[PDB]
Formats: sequence, C-alpha cells, structure tokens
Amino acid sequence: PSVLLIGPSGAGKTALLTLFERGPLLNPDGTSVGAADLKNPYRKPIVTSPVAQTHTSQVPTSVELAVGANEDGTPTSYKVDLDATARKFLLIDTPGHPKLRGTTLQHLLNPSPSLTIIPTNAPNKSHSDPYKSKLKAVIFLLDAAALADSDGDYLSQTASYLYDVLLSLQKRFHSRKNRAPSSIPVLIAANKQDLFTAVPASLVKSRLEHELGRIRKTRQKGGWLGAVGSKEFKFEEMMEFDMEVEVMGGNVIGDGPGAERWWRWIGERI
Amino acid sequence: MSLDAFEILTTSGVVLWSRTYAPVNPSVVNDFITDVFIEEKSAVAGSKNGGSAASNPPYKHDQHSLRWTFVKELGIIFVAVYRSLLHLPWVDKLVDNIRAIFVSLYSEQFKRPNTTIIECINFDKYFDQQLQELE
Ligand SMILES: Nc1nc2c(ncn2[C@@H]2O[C@H](COP(=O)(O)OP(=O)(O)OP(=O)(O)O)[C@@H](O)[C@H]2O)c(=O)[nH]1
Ligand SMILES: [Mg+2]
Repeated sequence: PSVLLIGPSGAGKTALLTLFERGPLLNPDGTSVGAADLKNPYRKPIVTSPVAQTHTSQVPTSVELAVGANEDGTPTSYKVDLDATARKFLLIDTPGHPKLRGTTLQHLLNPSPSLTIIPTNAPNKSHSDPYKSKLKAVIFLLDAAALADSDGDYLSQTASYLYDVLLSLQKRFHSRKNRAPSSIPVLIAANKQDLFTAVPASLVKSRLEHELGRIRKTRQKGGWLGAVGSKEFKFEEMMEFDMEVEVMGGNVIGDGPGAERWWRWIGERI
Repeated sequence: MSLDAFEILTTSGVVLWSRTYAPVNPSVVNDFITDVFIEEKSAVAGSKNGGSAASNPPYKHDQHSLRWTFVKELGIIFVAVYRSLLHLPWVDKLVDNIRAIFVSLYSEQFKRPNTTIIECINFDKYFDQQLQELE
C-alpha cells in the first residue's frame, strides 16, 4: 500500500506530505480538531496549520494515511476524519537532491524483489502487525511556477530526473519475471499552482514530452524511453509498458485547484 | 531578542517548531542542511561546536552556517540564526541546551512511527524563559 512521492528540491515534496496528514486534523477555518485537551484514549494531536514549514528532505519519510471512499464519493476528501471504513496506504516522501535521488531509483528499478521497504532512521544502500509495503503508484511532483523561468535549467534538470524515473519503471516492466507484472501508474503533478507564473498542466505535459523526447535523442546519440520508433515522444507511448502517465495540477498552499485532484488520483490507485 | 530566527526541523525536512524575528530566506537553512547533512564537506556531529561551512554548487551559494545541534535518535536539528558574523555567544549556550528542553518535553513522541506530527505547541513559553536568562 505504498505511493512514492518523487521530484526535485523545492517541489514541495515534503510539504505536500504534510498537507495530507493534517487534513483530518483541522476543521475548515484551520481549527485544531483536538484542543479539547485531556482525552487520553483518542485525542488527535493538535495542528496549528494545514501545512507546516519545511526545508529540504534529507531522508525518505514514510507516513500513515487513510483514504476514505464513501460510495459514490470517489475517494472522499483527505480532510474527512475516519473512525475502519477505509483503504489504508503509505505515502513515502523522498529526497530531491540529485545525490539522494539515486537510492530511491534503485527501488523503482528492482520490481518485486526489493519490494519497497525503507529502513527508517536512515536510507539503505515500532508498531507491529501484519502490514505490507506494496508499490502500486508513483507521483512525480514538480514546481510549475519555477518551470516558467526562462533560465530553463529547471525543466531540463527536472525533465532529466523524470526521464530516469519513467525509464526505471520501464526497466521494471521488463522485470515482470520477478511472471507477476504490475502496472505502475504515474502522476506527474504540477505544484506551486497558487502562484501566478504557475505553468498550466497541459503545457507541463507538452513541455515534458518535448524535453524527455529530446533527451532520448540527446542520450541516444551518446535506453530509448517510450516507443521503439517514435516520430516524437508522447506520454501515451508509455502505456506500452503498462504505465498510466498523467499530468495533473494542484497547489499545496494558497488559493488554487487544491490537492484533492491529486488525492483523488491516489485513492483510485491503491 | 534581535537575533533572527530559531528553527527545529526533522531530518526529513518538516519543521516541528519555528521562531522568526527577521524574515529569513528559506534557502539559508535549506542551503545549510544541503551541505552539512547531504554533501557533508566540513562538519562533525557535536554540541556547541564549530558550525561553519560553505556549500559549493551542487545546490547553491549558501553563506556560512549558523550554530546547530543534531539528535540522531530523533532526527531533529536545531538551528539558531546568526546575522552574517554578528553574534553574541549565548546562542551556543542557547541552542544545545534548548535541544535539551525540547528533547525532554517531546522525546517520547518520535517513538510513534506512522506520522511526522509532533505537537510541541506549549513550547514557546519555555523558550521565552530561556531567552531571558541570556538576555
Ligand atoms: N506557494 C506555494 N508554496 C509551496 C507549494 N508547495 C510547496 N511549497 C513550498 O515550497 C517550499 C519548499 O518545498 P519543500 O516541500 O519543503 O521541499 P521538498 O519539496 O521536500 O524538496 P526537497 O528539498 O528535495 O526535500 C516549502 O516551504 C513549501 O511551503 C505550493 O503549492 N505553493
Ligand atoms: Mg523537504
């Protein structure tokens, strides 16, 4: 029951994580759902903000999360409290720093064998019951506000990382042997969407294909991500490898589309 | 007062507790953990010690890096923020012991594995008491 959060630093990777956990913890008006202190058995921790300040993640953090899907509800919102009547899953945030990206990808590349268990309190290479760490979905989070910048380093280095990310899963598909293939649907999420410069999802989809595809050409001259023979690279080519690739927007902070669209994507995939 | 911002952030990035007196660029601390903990060119775990570095360009320019504490078991880091080589040694006295209070009060909570949520809300009261004793 694991969904991997992936992306470069500043993407709001660690902060999106924070948003989903504190959702049920505060009512609309950002009230602490639990400031009636001194309820031993059940009282949820008080939270001061729906998302907290963060600095760059230096480690994967795996976090407890429950998706509600009251029937006809789709996945219900992440801000509804539950007490069970839910699919349960692990959202694992990951580091974005190029040095720390590598370990995560090793997980992506080996299919079933590794599975996806991180030895917490560190990286590799306290409540116990039959729990599992299955990998059914991966999320790639980018900054669609920073993507706008003419410096264009961001799209290039960002798309490059995505290239490997998508490439590894592609290698994972060719690792169905370890006879039990699983389809890994990928969400490309364009974050930082309350900002006015935030590049629209359709464009992020379009730019990425262009950047990714060129990288293959760039790398090919130097595997072929996507189609064996592509006039141009589309996300749709990735389907061949059982990879549902989706570009969806949202914002962790401020006014905008919200994170529910992402959240609705996640629940539909566990 | 008037020595900027104090932050208490986990190894994985979440900020358990923050006190900000001056607006501080996020990247300042962000640059800090990048070199101290991720690239690691000139740091050794300790209390009240060296607190110096310059990051190079894997991830940006960086200043030179406050004074700080690390709790490996809990994975929380304590940053008190200088003003570019302005100072008064109290933060040293402040920052290490101030982990000792924070650890004392909330050390139990890191044991829970599922969540990044440590509720330390009453802390600010203690913090003020401490700040005064160094004046
Ligand atoms: N305005 C705005 N800020 C955001 C949004 N999403 C994330 N942020 C901010 O971006 C800042 C940096 O993002 P982080 O989540 O802390 O860093 P990260 O995404 O974990 O990436 P790493 O550095 O690899 O750990 C945080 O201070 C967030 O508050 C957003 O949608 N809108
Ligand atoms: Mg982070």
